Amino acid sequence: SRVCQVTGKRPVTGNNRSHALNATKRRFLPNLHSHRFWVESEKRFVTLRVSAKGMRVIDKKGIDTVLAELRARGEKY
Amino acid sequence: MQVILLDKVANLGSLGDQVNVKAGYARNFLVPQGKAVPATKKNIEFFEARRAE
Amino acid sequence: KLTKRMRVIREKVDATKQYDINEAIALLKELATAKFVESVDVAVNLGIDARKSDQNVRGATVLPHGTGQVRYRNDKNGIIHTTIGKVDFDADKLKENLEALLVALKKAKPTQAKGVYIKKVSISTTMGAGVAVD
RNA sequence: UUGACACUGAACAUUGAGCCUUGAUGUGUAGGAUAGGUGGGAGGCUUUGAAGUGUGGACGCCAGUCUGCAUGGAGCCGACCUUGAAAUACCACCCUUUAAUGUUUGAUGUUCUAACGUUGACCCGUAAUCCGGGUUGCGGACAGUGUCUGGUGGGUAGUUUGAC
RNA sequence: AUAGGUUAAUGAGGCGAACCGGGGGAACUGAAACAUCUAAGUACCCCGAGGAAAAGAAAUCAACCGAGAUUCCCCCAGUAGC
Repeated sequence: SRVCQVTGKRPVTGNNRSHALNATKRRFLPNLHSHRFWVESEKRFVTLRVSAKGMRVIDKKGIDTVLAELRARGEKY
Repeated sequence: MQVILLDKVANLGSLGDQVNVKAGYARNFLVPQGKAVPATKKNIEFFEARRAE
Repeated sequence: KLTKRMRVIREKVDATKQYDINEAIALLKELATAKFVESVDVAVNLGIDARKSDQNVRGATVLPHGTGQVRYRNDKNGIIHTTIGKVDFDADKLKENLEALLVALKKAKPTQAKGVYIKKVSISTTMGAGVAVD
């Protein structure tokens, strides 16, 4: 399932409007990428499927602070 | 991103120089190998006297 | 043939650094250690276009101290080499001198004006140094 | 399917630009003057060792200035006159064009590895050619994927195709 | 050191008329054809919940005078607009 494991992003549907305004249902997929994040506290890498934006949330809050919420929600990796 | 040095590493290291390197370079090479310190508010304060002077 | 003398005088200022005029008026009295009554050669750069004849400023500057009149007109590249008095004049006589040129030109500002006027000021005292202020 | 951005990094070299200080560069007519320009206003210089001048960088509209070690040595000019201005006698701002530097991104080349890929090998979770983890080799910032975007597109879909 | 393995403890599972919140989401039809639009975020599908659920105590309106969370009802008005 295409879900960012730190934010909660997911494929939200939309409309692919043409020039002549033809509404055809489409789908906006998040830019997810499986990445290994080195946790120093556990002195171990943690592979996580996160979004590109989610990476920037990690660079701001701190990997450990982020993982605090994951075990808080049970987003088991 | 904003990162503060921990080691020597050339062209961008002098043990304590805050450099704005590229994200990938910091998060996948400098941080995991301890070559640098995640420059967050407290770490900026943790350097100035503890390991700077 | 620039040698030690003018360079020691240039140790007072920097070509890169922009100081305040309150410093340059006191520093120019220490810049010129010459044995003859000199002055300051200021090359003030305009803030508009000096190619359009409707905007160019030409006239007289008011110097209430005393000389008290200096005729000034624009240049080819767009500057004015208006003197700010002799080097022998004191601090407040020079402080009030540059301010006299300011408001006189600011209220006589031309029609199709596009921005704040004074951008670059090139103060160059006779036997002193290369000073850069705003 | 194309390009931009994101995941996406590092150096090295070459090459555009910007920028710091910068040495140069800039002949109307006049001319001791390769006076750019405005140019304040007549002394610089110096015994923290100079001009003339050999050669040379230099610039070379080839009318020339500047001048790197310099035996030389303690002086080498002026302002000023023939200029619409007065001059590398001292002269800034530093620009038009140059070149160097620190830096800054852009685009190409070459290598590297740490992201990333591995339907390569090996060990373990295990009596499982799944998956995951660990070692290691190979590729490697490509590939691939998300968002935007030009092209193509009867593969597919909704429909039109007048009245007389 | 973890991944993993075993046993104990606690909870969950399923059903259910509609009502409620959310994730998806038609066409017929109307437009006297039809593609914007309408139908309608309706039908239907899936998850979750209670007895009600949802919303809820202003980074709201108003208007330079004041009102003060939300919800439901009757007007405002088939008007202002699209």
